[PDB]
Amino acid sequence: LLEDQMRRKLKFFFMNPCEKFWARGRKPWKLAIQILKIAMVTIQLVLFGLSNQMVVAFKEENTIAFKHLFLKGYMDRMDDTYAVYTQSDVYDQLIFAVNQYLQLYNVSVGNHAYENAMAICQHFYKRGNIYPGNDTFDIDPEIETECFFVEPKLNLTLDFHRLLTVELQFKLKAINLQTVRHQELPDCYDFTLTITFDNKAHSGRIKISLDNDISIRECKDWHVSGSIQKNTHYMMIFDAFVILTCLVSLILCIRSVIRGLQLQQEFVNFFLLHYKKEVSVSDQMEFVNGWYIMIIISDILTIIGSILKMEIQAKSLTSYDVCSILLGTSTMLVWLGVIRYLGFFAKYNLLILTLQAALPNVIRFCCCAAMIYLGYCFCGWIVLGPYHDKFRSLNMVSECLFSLINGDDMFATFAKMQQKSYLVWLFSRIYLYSFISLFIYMILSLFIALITDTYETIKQYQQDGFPETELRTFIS
Amino acid sequence: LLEDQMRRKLKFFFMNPCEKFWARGRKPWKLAIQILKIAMVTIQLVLFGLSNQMVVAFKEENTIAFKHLFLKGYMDRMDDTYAVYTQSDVYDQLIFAVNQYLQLYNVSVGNHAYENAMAICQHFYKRGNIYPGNDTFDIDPEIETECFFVEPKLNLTLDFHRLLTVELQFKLKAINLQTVRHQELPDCYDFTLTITFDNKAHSGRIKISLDNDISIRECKDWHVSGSIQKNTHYMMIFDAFVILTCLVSLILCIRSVIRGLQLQQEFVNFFLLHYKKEVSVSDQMEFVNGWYIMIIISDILTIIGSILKMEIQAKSLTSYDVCSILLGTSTMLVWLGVIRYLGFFAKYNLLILTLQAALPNVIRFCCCAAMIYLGYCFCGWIVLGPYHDKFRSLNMVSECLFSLINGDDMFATFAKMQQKSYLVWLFSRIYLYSFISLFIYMILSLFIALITDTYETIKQYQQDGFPETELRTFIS
Amino acid sequence: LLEDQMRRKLKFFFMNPCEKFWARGRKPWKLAIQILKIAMVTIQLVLFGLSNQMVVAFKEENTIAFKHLFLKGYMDRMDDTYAVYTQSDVYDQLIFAVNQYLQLYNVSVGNHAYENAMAICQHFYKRGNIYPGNDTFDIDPEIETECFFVEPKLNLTLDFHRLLTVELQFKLKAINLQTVRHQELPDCYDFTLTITFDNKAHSGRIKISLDNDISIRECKDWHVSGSIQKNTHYMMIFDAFVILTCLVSLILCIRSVIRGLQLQQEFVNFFLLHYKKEVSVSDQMEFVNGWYIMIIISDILTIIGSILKMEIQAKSLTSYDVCSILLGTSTMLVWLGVIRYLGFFAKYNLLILTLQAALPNVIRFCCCAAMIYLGYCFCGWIVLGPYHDKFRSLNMVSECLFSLINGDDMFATFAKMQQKSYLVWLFSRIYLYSFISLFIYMILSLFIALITDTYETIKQYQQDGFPETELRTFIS
Amino acid sequence: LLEDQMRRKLKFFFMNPCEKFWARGRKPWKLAIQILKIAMVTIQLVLFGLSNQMVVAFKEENTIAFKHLFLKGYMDRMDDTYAVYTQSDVYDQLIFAVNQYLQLYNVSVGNHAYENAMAICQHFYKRGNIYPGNDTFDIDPEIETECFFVEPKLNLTLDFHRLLTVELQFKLKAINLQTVRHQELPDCYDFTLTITFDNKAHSGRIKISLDNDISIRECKDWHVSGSIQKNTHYMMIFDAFVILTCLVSLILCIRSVIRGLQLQQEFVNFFLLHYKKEVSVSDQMEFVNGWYIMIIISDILTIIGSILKMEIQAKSLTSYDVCSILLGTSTMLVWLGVIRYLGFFAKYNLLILTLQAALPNVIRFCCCAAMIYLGYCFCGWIVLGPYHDKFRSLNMVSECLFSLINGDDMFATFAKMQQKSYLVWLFSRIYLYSFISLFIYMILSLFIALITDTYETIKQYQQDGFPETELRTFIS
Ligand SMILES: *[C@@H]1O[C@H](CO)[C@@H](O)[C@H](O)[C@H]1NC(C)=O
Ligand SMILES: *[C@@H]1O[C@H](CO)[C@@H](O)[C@H](O)[C@H]1NC(C)=O
Ligand SMILES: *[C@@H]1O[C@H](CO)[C@@H](O)[C@H](O)[C@H]1NC(C)=O
Ligand SMILES: *[C@@H]1O[C@H](CO)[C@@H](O)[C@H](O)[C@H]1NC(C)=O
Ligand SMILES: *[C@@H]1O[C@H](CO)[C@@H](O)[C@H](O)[C@H]1NC(C)=O
Ligand SMILES: *[C@@H]1O[C@H](CO)[C@@H](O)[C@H](O)[C@H]1NC(C)=O
Ligand SMILES: *[C@@H]1O[C@H](CO)[C@@H](O)[C@H](O)[C@H]1NC(C)=O
Ligand SMILES: *[C@@H]1O[C@H](CO)[C@@H](O)[C@H](O)[C@H]1NC(C)=O
Repeated sequence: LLEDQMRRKLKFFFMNPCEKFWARGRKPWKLAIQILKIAMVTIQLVLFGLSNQMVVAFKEENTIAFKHLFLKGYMDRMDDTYAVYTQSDVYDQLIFAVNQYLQLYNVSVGNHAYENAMAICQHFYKRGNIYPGNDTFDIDPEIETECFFVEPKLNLTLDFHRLLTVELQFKLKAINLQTVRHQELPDCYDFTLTITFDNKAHSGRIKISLDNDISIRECKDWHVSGSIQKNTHYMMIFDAFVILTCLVSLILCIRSVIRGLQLQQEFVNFFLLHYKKEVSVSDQMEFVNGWYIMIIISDILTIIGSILKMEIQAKSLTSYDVCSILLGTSTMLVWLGVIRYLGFFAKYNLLILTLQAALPNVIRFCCCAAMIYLGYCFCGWIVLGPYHDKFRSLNMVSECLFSLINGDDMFATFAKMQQKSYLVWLFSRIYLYSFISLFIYMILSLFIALITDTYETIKQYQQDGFPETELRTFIS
Repeated sequence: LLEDQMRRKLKFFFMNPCEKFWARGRKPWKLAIQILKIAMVTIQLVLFGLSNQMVVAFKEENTIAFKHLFLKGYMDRMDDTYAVYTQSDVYDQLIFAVNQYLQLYNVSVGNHAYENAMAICQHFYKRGNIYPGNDTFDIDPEIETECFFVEPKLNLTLDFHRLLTVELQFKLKAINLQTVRHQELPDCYDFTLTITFDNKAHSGRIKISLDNDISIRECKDWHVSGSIQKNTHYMMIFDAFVILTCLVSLILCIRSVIRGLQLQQEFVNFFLLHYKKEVSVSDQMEFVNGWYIMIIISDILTIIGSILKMEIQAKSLTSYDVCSILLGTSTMLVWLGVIRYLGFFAKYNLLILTLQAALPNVIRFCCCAAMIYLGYCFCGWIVLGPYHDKFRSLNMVSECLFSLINGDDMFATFAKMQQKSYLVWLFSRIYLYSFISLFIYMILSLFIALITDTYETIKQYQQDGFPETELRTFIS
Repeated sequence: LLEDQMRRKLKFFFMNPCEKFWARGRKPWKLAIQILKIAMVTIQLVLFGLSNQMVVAFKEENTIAFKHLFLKGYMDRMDDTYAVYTQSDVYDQLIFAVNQYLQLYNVSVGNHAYENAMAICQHFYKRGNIYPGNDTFDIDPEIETECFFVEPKLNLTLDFHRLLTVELQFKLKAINLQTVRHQELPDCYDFTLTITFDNKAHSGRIKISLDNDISIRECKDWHVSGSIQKNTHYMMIFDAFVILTCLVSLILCIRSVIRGLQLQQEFVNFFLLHYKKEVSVSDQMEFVNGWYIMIIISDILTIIGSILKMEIQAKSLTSYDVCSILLGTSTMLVWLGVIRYLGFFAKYNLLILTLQAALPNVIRFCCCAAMIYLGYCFCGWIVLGPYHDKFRSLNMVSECLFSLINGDDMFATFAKMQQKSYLVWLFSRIYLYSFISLFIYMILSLFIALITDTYETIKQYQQDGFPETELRTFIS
Repeated sequence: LLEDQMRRKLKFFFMNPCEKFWARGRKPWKLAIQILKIAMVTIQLVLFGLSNQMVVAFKEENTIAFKHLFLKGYMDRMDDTYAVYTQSDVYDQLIFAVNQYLQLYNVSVGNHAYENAMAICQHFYKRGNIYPGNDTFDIDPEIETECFFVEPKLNLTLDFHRLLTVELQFKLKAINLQTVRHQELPDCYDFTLTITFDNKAHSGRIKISLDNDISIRECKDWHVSGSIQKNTHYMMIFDAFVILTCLVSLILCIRSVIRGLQLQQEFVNFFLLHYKKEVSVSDQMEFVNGWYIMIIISDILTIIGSILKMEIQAKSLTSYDVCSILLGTSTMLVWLGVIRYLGFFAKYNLLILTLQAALPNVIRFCCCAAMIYLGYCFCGWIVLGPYHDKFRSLNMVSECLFSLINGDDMFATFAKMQQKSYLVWLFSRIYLYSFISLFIYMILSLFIALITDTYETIKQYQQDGFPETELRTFIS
């Protein structure tokens, strides 16, 4: 009958292993292109990560060597957050830094060379008038930058209370030999340096640092072993081929989505002429694969990630952030997607059967426990903020109470109180003993017991059929 | 009948979602004022926390800049607990500190200025006579403070064995620009400084520190951008409106408490004329809402917290401790109170059904395990106190054995023993191996198994009715 | 009958709450003396701990002040394990230390004074002959100490390869004011100092340290506030009273032990004339209380602990180690013993019902898992000993694998490898990934599941009687 | 019948306690040689570990003393990874190191003496031409080492951009007295030193270190206490005896393997003539003991380990790595093997019954969760690599996410972000909050619930027989 026709095509709509569906009758390979996609996407991501990692290593080493070249009294391994608290000391610092830049060729071991320029920016208030003795001040809140230019020993005067910030900016060129000679990547390193003196807090605490922005290019004229060389970028082609595969498994699985859609309304509309039932929810959910949706999303993300890696390599800005985040989140979703093809073996379906059956319940529970958490987190923030080093911004408080839910860095917290206000110090102890002894044992063990319970129920589903659907009664 | 009348009003006394009670017949909004309360109380607490946080940031920066201005050989990032062990060194220190205060205008970068005064307090024993060679001493235990006053290089003599303490006290005024210009808060900073030399232990170990007390005020005459300004405090009004809302949800829920009270004796006294049973416990407990009690408590605490924030802002002492603790504990209870309105959805009641059904049992268990804990904690204190850095005061021992219950900072503990007394060193290892291997696995896993078990029982309550009460038999 | 007579006295042999036994007919108080014992023993232990703690605090402060007085280039907070690697440096060190001792009165802030003496011990080999160039050495392994005595600048010659060790020994007297004036404790502090130079390893690494031995006495002639004083030790009397109470609850509970014994053979021998069964095990176990045994043991330990605290206070050696360990382990057992009297309430018996029913099974399991642990611990020791900072002695390896069972200091371990030998470095990672991923999840979760299971079974015992004993069938 | 004959010999093939098999009729001892093996193998491994440990202690002390003798400005306890950033500083360093080697006899405390030689290796590029100003470079990538030899103050010129590395190599002989005099081990210590200056990264960051290779020998002419001595190595004989025992328990258990094999085909082939069933899997698995296999493997490994310890001691290279790994993994397997003889008691079989019944399921589960883990680990690597100190190489990322699964070093991770790129900084927080809150609670609690469940099933196996095998139906 009509019934048996439509249900008969349906029976092989749903054959879960594509091995099992093809087992009916022969179809040319699709799944092979998805395995190819995995191998591609991850080979791209690895080949990317290694290169980027070498460039980062070089920027790290160089910015360290700079920290010791241009910061007076940087301890020859490392010091950090170094600040100068007397105005004679700020003057001595400035004089030193500039004198190092001008004497850089005698001083430095590195191949650092100038570009063919030291910009001294001084940002002070338009009309600064401050008299803490009178307990009165008068200001116009503009910023006027009186600048300098130094060429490869000056005179300067800085009225300090007027002074908002200072800066030193000089370009330096470095050539990286190992990376260029061994492999083909751009090996010219332009370095912009900014030595900034934050007076913004106006605490009398002059804060110094050294910022490094590294813009890559290629050496125009380049000779290896007496010959000449030009870097051939094959990864340029490789990105392309990965966009191709990813596009194909975009399309094929889009058709796999919409075909099933039209079979879903085909099914439900069929169902009225005969049995006249609905399940607008159950078997619309059923036909949507939901793993195909993931393949499509990680596909889109891999396309845009690859394109951005391609422009970012060609035009060669090398900021890399928004490209890395995409091309990473994609491979995360792809490798996640491999679980289905583990599942075709059928000895592993439990993690994504119960992880899907656990979520509808946990989400409810999680919400209700999140109310407690917030109400806890605020009070921790304010009451503990003046004193405890960890509770300062609201977020850090979130990483404390999340660290402590998981029982990590505990005794640190009890011992980092300042003890200065006995009342508050004691409060913190009621706070932490409370939170730990509630949100670990009670709430956590309730949550974990919830998931394990769900695992029991899905276990005996795996043992005795499943919840019976009109579909799976009707396909059988 | 009479029965059906009283029970009939009762049926809608208990309609749990106020949505569900109003579902009967229309009532004007109350619950809306409770949601308004939440939004208020937390907006107050956040707007408070941010301001207080900025004031703390400024005090931190400044007291650091002071630590480096007035303490000889403070390493230009930080050193801590710095102490001077030769009397020549104490003299050099004092001379330095005073000389910095008098030269402060040449030295400092900050806008620190004097107030229109250096108080040198020297606290020595009345009749000090000490002769450790004779193994004999004679003292009269009074304290006589021979003081100084310095005005913007002295002669001083300190007999050291007589000397109990020393101090230097000088006011310094600092103006904070960023906070005043960007937002309206008091921006005058009075600083009292106390440089204290503890000889109290008389170990030959002279301990130094720098204490900072910051009293806020407002700049009398103040001009921004060529104009004049006066800070308008709207948060003054905001505190008021929050006291109002909080008072209203105090009153309305008090009536909600007592109304149910008179219905509880109305119910139980009714019950004698007919069925002649009691449940003096069960359904007196039932009528008291217990969530209304919380709303009332967090309400009181929010009232007093707000008033204290208001006086503390107006009169402007700015100690802030007892205000912060209240206004925090309140918002903690309020956000906790949100769980009920999550519960009206009815997919979340499990956490506060089982968290209430778990407490009567756990409390018993907890008590019995607390006996073990104390008996463990004392022996740890004394036997381990001379040697292990962590076990010193009794409390710290409490935070060790609580840290170790939760398995945090373990190898630290085994490695911090002093090994000097082999017998005791070995004892500590029997101690810790024992405690960990008992109080984690055995007692903890028993406790967690208790709560999870309770969760099972309340789960199948959620599945099949509840324990049957004469009330809920009688309302049905 | 005879049966009913003996069983009739037995029925009140076993009345578990002594409240419940006295409920029969009146008996004078015993249990009151046990509560008195608890209050005593712990008040003794606390009053002890505080005093000892103050003496430790003073020794700590003083030995620090010494470390900075007599060790050249001790950084004015702390340095640790400081060693001198050139012979010119050792000479300069020695000269400095001695010069400080002789100039101590100008130098020190403290009240340290000599006793009415600097002993320079030099331990060198009898016949030292060493020639690492010839790859040949000749020695006679004796120790001959050529000593000195210095009186308040020398000439010295040390042949270094012959030199085994050096030492400086000088007594210094310190008077502690706060403790004597505020409370009555001995306040004379004799200090023996030993500055030792370990050359024993003969690595060219000369290791220095400062050892402190503090012998207490009382100031002979002592005047407070113009009057005279002698410290009255009431704690001397207090120790006595505690020995008394402890002795009484020794005796009374010994009789409680042997009475039940003679009722146990009385019972079992009775049982042959009639029913002719044995339970040589079950109801010999039953009559022995097992809590009385604890009271007796903690009693003995409290007696000896108190006596040793009394001699150690009177004769006043003040080593304190073997006294502290006893008097601590006792109070640990006593406070543990309080659980029974919590149990008389009868809402708490579960922890010591199931903790006793869990032990016979766990002990078996524990043994079998200990085999795995040892076999793991050895291989960790040897294979990882040359490289990983943590695995060195066998014991430390035991505290690593115990730290890691409990999941504490993990990333530290993976990051502390030396990476020098790639093969071994990789081995350590198979080692740790293996051990963690076996001995946590598998073995630990098996153990914890064992205890929780036992808790289930004892729960439904608490619900439906118990295992039925011929006794408890026969007393009923 | 034939059936009863073969099954009758079989009944005592399988008697699990060899005590229980011998209980039939007397057999001479085998198991005694296995207990002897355990005692041997571990006594060898301990006696080895101690010796090796003393040699390591001496190398550690000496290489430290060297770090302070030859590295300018090594802080007299320790500094680490010390690097020199100006070419004047590199020159001063070199001059210092060499001057220390030549003056070593005045300088050092140790008995270090030369061997009867300072090799200065300088590795520079063949044709170095570098011009970072032109953004052009030309190189021929060879390495040409222009060397020196110094004999107990030079002139040197190093063109720095050409310079790849530098080195200083000098032998030093040290005699260790304590080890030779107290026990018989080789006590001559040859030290090769390499002071290496890595310029390889060409960051301007010249990295220095001190490498130590220690080759042991024996002192040719050696006299103790006026007499003469030659070290008698009895451990040479001891290794032999252990190889013997290990070989015997190799052979005997090989026969125990193959005998059971021929009884397995004897059994299955027998089974066709009568009942005609197979179980090619079940009872081929059954006859293979699987514990004998372990004894054989740990036996092989102990043989090769012992032989390598013997050659490595005689020829005396003392690299020790591949010997230690073997001789360790063996004793790990042996002590593991002890569990069976614990099992003969029969109160402990549960751990290796359920640990074997848990593995077939977990392995499936573990695989599927490993897919998630990898896909997570890559994205963590790349997206977090530029910034987070922990995520750098892929492996370290593996030890982060394994550290965090187990909840160790958490707050460290949230606080080690660089915050420089707000987008990425926020990403890391979605990353970590996600991973922790999925891979701990959900996946971990699922895994642990799996093992505990398996423990339940094997528990009630222990209670009611086992899965019934035609064998154990047929032997009965
Ligand atoms: C380095 O200093 C010398 C003088 O000491 C000078 O002759 C030389 O030009 C300086 N280096 C450079 C690159 O100018
Ligand atoms: C107050 O302001 C006036 C400028 O009108 C200035 O001359 C005077 O010095 C100020 N007072 C102090 C204490 O600095
Ligand atoms: C700073 O020192 C100079 C002398 O070097 C003196 O003239 C000046 O008055 C000092 N500063 C102040 C604020 O007095
Ligand atoms: C003992 O006290 C007397 C004062 O009566 C003093 O002169 C003498 O120096 C003291 N002894 C010592 C050793 O200081
Ligand atoms: C301290 O040194 C001075 C000389 O500078 C000397 O007169 C005095 O006696 C010394 N102190 C003591 C206690 O001898
Ligand atoms: C070897 O020993 C002799 C003493 O007999 C000594 O003179 C000679 O210097 C030694 N050799 C070396 C290299 O020190
Ligand atoms: C140590 O230096 C002195 C000169 O101060 C010299 O005579 C002696 O020979 C040096 N040591 C050695 C072992 O040469
Ligand atoms: C470019 O290279 C030439 C060598 O042909 C050299 O003379 C010139 O100085 C280089 N330019 C710079 C800026 O160093």
